[PDB]
Amino acid sequence: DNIQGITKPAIRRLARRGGVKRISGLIYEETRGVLKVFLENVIRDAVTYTEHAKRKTVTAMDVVYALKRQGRTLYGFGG
Amino acid sequence: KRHRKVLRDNIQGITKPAIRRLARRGGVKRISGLIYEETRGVLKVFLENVIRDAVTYTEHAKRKTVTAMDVVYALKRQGRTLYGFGG
Amino acid sequence: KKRRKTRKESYAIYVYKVLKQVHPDTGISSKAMSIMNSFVNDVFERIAGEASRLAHYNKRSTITSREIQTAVRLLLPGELAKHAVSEGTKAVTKYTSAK
Amino acid sequence: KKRRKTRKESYAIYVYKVLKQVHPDTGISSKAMSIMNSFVNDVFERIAGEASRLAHYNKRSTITSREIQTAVRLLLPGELAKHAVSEGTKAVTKYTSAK
Amino acid sequence: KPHRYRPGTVALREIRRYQKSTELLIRKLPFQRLVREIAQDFKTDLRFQSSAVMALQEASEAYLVALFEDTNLCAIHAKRVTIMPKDIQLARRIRGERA
Amino acid sequence: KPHRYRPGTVALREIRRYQKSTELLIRKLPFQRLVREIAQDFKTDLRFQSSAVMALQEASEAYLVALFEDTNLCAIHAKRVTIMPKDIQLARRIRGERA
Amino acid sequence: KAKTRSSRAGLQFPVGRVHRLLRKGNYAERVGAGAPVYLAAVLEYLTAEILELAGNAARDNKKTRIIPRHLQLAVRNDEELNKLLGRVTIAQGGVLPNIQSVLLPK
Amino acid sequence: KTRSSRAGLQFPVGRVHRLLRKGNYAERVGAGAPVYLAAVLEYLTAEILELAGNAARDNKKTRIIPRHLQLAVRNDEELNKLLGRVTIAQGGVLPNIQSVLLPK
DNA sequence: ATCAATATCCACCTGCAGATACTACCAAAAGTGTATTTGGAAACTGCTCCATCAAAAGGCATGTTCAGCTGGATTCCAGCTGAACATGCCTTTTGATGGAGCAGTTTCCAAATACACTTTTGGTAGTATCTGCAGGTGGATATTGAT
DNA sequence: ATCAATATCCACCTGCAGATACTACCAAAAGTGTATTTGGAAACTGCTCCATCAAAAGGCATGTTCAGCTGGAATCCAGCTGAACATGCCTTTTGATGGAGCAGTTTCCAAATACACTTTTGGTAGTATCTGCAGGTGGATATTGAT
Ligand SMILES: [Mn+2]
Ligand SMILES: [Mn+2]
Ligand SMILES: [Mn+2]
Ligand SMILES: [Mn+2]
Ligand SMILES: [Mn+2]
Ligand SMILES: [Mn+2]
Ligand SMILES: [Mn+2]
Ligand SMILES: [Mn+2]
Ligand SMILES: [Mn+2]
Ligand SMILES: [Mn+2]
Ligand SMILES: [Mn+2]
Ligand SMILES: [Mn+2]
Ligand SMILES: [Mn+2]
Ligand SMILES: [Mn+2]
Ligand SMILES: [Mn+2]
Ligand SMILES: [Mn+2]
Ligand SMILES: [Mn+2]
Ligand SMILES: [Mn+2]
Ligand SMILES: [Mn+2]
Ligand SMILES: [Mn+2]
Ligand SMILES: [Mn+2]
Ligand SMILES: [Mn+2]
Ligand SMILES: [Mn+2]
Ligand SMILES: [Mn+2]
Ligand SMILES: [Mn+2]
Ligand SMILES: [Mn+2]
Ligand SMILES: [Mn+2]
Ligand SMILES: [Mn+2]
Ligand SMILES: [Mn+2]
Ligand SMILES: [Mn+2]
Ligand SMILES: [Mn+2]
Ligand SMILES: [Mn+2]
Ligand SMILES: [Mn+2]
Ligand SMILES: [Mn+2]
Ligand SMILES: [Mn+2]
Ligand SMILES: [Mn+2]
Ligand SMILES: [Mn+2]
Ligand SMILES: [Mn+2]
Ligand SMILES: [Mn+2]
Ligand SMILES: [Mn+2]
Ligand SMILES: [Mn+2]
Ligand SMILES: [Mn+2]
Ligand SMILES: [Mn+2]
Ligand SMILES: [Mn+2]
Ligand SMILES: [Mn+2]
Repeated sequence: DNIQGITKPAIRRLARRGGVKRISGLIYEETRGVLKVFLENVIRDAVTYTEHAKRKTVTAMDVVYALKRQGRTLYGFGG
Repeated sequence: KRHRKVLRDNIQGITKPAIRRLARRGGVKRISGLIYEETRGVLKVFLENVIRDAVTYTEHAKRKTVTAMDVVYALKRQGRTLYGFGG
Repeated sequence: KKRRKTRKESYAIYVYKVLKQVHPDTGISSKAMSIMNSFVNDVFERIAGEASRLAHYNKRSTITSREIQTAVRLLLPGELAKHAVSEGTKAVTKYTSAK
Repeated sequence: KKRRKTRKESYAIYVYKVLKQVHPDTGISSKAMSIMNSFVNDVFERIAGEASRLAHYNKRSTITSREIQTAVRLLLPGELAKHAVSEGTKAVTKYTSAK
Repeated sequence: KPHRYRPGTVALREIRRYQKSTELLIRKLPFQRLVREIAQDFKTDLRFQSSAVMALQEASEAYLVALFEDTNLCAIHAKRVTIMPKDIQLARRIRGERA
Repeated sequence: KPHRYRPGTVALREIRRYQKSTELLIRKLPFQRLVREIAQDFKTDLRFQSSAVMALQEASEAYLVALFEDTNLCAIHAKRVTIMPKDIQLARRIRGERA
Repeated sequence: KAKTRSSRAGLQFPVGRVHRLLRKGNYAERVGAGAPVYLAAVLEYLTAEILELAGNAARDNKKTRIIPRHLQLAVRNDEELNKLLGRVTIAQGGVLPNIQSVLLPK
Repeated sequence: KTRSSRAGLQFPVGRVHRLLRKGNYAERVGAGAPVYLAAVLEYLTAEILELAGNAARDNKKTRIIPRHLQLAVRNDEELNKLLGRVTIAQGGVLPNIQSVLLPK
């Protein structure tokens, strides 16, 4: 599993929050592949900040800074 | 000896054929009749924004002349970086 | 008791003060306070970063309040910019005419 | 020599050198060179800017070749990054081995 | 006759429910597994602040939720009401994520 | 008898031609007047270096051309080959230019 | 310490802190006296606007404590704040109630 | 002996070093930073002139012009992402017509 | 239209997470006084280049006509996707315990800044001469579309 | 497939705009060489909070059935839009002009940084009490979907 751990009902609930009424059966594989590409992009950057600071822990700050430079600024975890 | 005629309605200087040519570079084969007025509206909004910022730079530098650098910095900050004109 | 105290400063108490002036009977959750802290940090970085750019463009070494002003104009939506400029000019006045 | 116009520096002679290395019989138009010049300034500001941010994030007052390297990894994609990192390390190594 | 709802009635009911709540919509642990596995490709032996994993989830969910808004617009544009992969593909291309 | 190409043939001929060349496609002088008209509505007694006007034109043409690509993708999505205002609209909404 | 610069400027936002943050910011070689005053006022103003609107959003929902959700409704219902924060994600804010009309019954 | 030749570089180390100070990127600049940055700048200059040169040779020309830069960047996946938000004046676009638009 | 089945709503209720309040304490922040320095405004003005004008001429815009073929409407149906129900398997929680390793602290040296004096260089400038290719011709071969 | 109208191809050419080559000059850049200062790596370690269990408890996912209703195919036709044509005007191009305003150089002081010194405050920590609102209940009534 793992990626398959992001389930059909989970994706459906997301879509619903996005205002989607009717969903094609192939949307589930497309979505998972999309999520994986998002996370790789972000995590790569976060882990890069982590390596730089010579740590072995990815910190919220590392994630927040990765999000900022991918133009996806996040508020709430900057403590 | 001092001129400056009123400037009005120059958006119509973005002629139907100029818009058609632009669409072609864009790989567009067929164009609905209402596209022309829509495109003019879209150019007007784009120019207002770039110029507003460009003139903001100029005024700040207390100049009366908009420079290529003014426009280039205006473009970068709206994330349409332009190469070829300095900076 | 100074050891495990690397001062983690935030705008939280100043946010809290402003809250009480506009909504004296309303509270604010921690997570919400955190959002606001991030908000103020973000706007600070955008404004200052932009003023820095202005200074360099014009070959200056000083970020003055004029640079903060132009930055605000360039960065805040029309009407929100008008008010900000107004608040800024106001506070730079009162500051001068003070002791 | 009209009241000396203050000098305007570019990377042209440098771009030109590199050009003669990769394409010994090829010229470049001056409009093209202007693009190349913007390209080199663009990438410089992007790398130094990331570097700047890196330094701050880690409470460091110094931009080292380590900061430039991480910036390069963050900013460039895939194979560009691997080769850039490589030419960087090589150059630094060569430089410190002198004297 | 046992009671049944027309197809799409419960769909609407859920859109209204989930647009009202703010709780996260992916289960917490499977997500964590996913994150840890992706990161393992970039560096072995990692550890994650729990708030680090929470940040990724918030960002991911806000990302997919907005992509679905855009995807929905693309389906509706083609006079459908069923979102399809080509709708996701078109939205991402226009956003510059594919292009 | 008199010769005619079928509808669409000259259209494709023009795509090939325009995608092969690089010259600007809006006439110089009318574009200049537009820039001066819009500028003067922001501020009177402004002047323009000519390459400033060229900079706006190069930018504006790169922008519109890329918009028509996106617009063209939206039409095709709807199974048409004719771009309509709603295709320009959907492209701009997805690009984040609108909503 | 006589009077704080914030009281002088008539503000609740820490002028001295803003000044210091500018210097260590590496934003410029130097820093004018008026500049952190201006900047602090601006930050205070913008903070007031959001708390004001998010406050209203708490009333409408029969609540007296502002939570993230409220900041999200405040920002997204306001044309100008929404543009300023157009590339920002507020954690635990959710989204605005919005259904495309073509998806509505009959 | 210049720092450039000492680092094995065409690109000017002293200048890069100087621009790093002028720019206010940090309180200090360590000695290796400009050398590394000049190395990266020279490598990217090289990679784009390699590819533009070919584009020029492909159109039977000996002088690189902006079209050739644009061709080189857009035809290369990685330079295309790095310069994804950049407009190259006088570059035009890639020959590219969507399939459904062709006749049969 | 009737009328049943479910959802959704509002009023009220109570435990408890998380917010609030007081007190002690303390580094590092901030103000303040005073000695030194310098950024960049003021004033004067040299010299680039913008606005403007003139005149000529042809590349291209405008407006029309005509009909090809596209979009938009209608109908139709097979099948995909929603709803519901029955399992049961895994996520959540919550508590509790090692121990990794982040973060505080002290020590110290390699490396950064400051500075002075000496050399090297890239940019400009002035003046003079090559050369790659745009644009023109002419004639040959390729594509399109009527039969 | 034959055939004719027209676009497209490419070899050939020639002006000239832009590229290139030389000398000459020099303000700023760059390197060198000492003196003075310090950032942050190094080692050691205390304490936060991260990974890992155990352990029910059930909420939530999965699998399957069944049919409503949507997507996509097929059919038609009205008129929108592309192609070609005629006419002529306004952009383009070339060359000259006064002069606005950008930009260089020098003088010079209001306001910055630098440093010491006293006073203040926001953050952390410990211990105690308070309360807004999630989550439960009940009962009203609204919505949906079958007749
Ligand atoms: Mn109020
Ligand atoms: Mn039921
Ligand atoms: Mn006007
Ligand atoms: Mn009833
Ligand atoms: Mn009721
Ligand atoms: Mn009731
Ligand atoms: Mn409770
Ligand atoms: Mn508690
Ligand atoms: Mn008490
Ligand atoms: Mn201090
Ligand atoms: Mn000076
Ligand atoms: Mn000066
Ligand atoms: Mn004076
Ligand atoms: Mn006419
Ligand atoms: Mn016919
Ligand atoms: Mn007809
Ligand atoms: Mn007709
Ligand atoms: Mn059709
Ligand atoms: Mn059927
Ligand atoms: Mn089918
Ligand atoms: Mn069928
Ligand atoms: Mn340890
Ligand atoms: Mn440390
Ligand atoms: Mn080192
Ligand atoms: Mn010294
Ligand atoms: Mn030289
Ligand atoms: Mn010569
Ligand atoms: Mn040619
Ligand atoms: Mn011919
Ligand atoms: Mn021939
Ligand atoms: Mn010629
Ligand atoms: Mn130290
Ligand atoms: Mn230190
Ligand atoms: Mn040691
Ligand atoms: Mn059926
Ligand atoms: Mn349908
Ligand atoms: Mn359909
Ligand atoms: Mn019709
Ligand atoms: Mn003809
Ligand atoms: Mn002409
Ligand atoms: Mn004058
Ligand atoms: Mn001043
Ligand atoms: Mn206090
Ligand atoms: Mn409740
Ligand atoms: Mn009940």
